[PDB]
Amino acid sequence: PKHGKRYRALLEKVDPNKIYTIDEAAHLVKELATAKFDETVEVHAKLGIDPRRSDQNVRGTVSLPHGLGKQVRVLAIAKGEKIKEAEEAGADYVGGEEIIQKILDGWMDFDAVVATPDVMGAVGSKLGRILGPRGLLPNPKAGTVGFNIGEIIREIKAGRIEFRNDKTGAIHAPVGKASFPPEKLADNIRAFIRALEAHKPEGAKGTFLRSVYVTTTMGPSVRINPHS
RNA sequence: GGGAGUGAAGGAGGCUUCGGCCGCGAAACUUCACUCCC
Ligand SMILES: [K+]
Repeated sequence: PKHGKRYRALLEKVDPNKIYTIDEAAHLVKELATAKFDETVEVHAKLGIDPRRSDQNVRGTVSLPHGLGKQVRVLAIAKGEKIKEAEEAGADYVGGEEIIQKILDGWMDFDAVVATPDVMGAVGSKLGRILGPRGLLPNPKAGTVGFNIGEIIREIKAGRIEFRNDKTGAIHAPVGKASFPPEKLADNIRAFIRALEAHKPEGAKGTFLRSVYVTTTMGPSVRINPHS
């Protein structure tokens, strides 16, 4: 694909035949994140599973040791004293079904959204099609839906991430910012990798982490050894 | 070796001959995968 000079340059910096260590990679990050903003670091792993087999779906969440160095605007749809509990946990905008029409008018000033199970009827059906493209819709297996809404909200704002393999058997997640210190990123990179392994399916066949990579928003990639 | 599509992820910037072009919509761009084609 037609690349820019900025990127053609980044290519000369990494060796595609070399399997870098989690730490070597963590040091390249700075030298690759040359876009005109604080690029995000990410890890991509091709998983030894059968995406078609519902029970071999790698899906979960995990807390990162050094956050995502990113501010997360969480919205909280709720019912009862739960509202008070959400406001307490630290959500940016708390509310009830009313939020539903507010969003149907064009309000998308949030990054995340959580909700108590008892509002999901209205939230599910109504906000379903408008929130669906951005992957904003609250879900139980996503960790976005729970009565312990303050704990869920507390967690997100602390740099907790989600991860679900895609239909091709690959899984991806952000693990920090290019501004992070080399080793902080590394702690974060091992964290996510360990999260994946603790979610290896029972009937999963063969080598689980077939490959694992490190990259930034606009830079190239470097294959790493998951156990470094 | 190159041209593309599809999925997921990251993403508010990306490219430029400096004329502007593209993107902040799912959409630019980039990554890992699933295919098509030359
Ligand atoms: K990328």
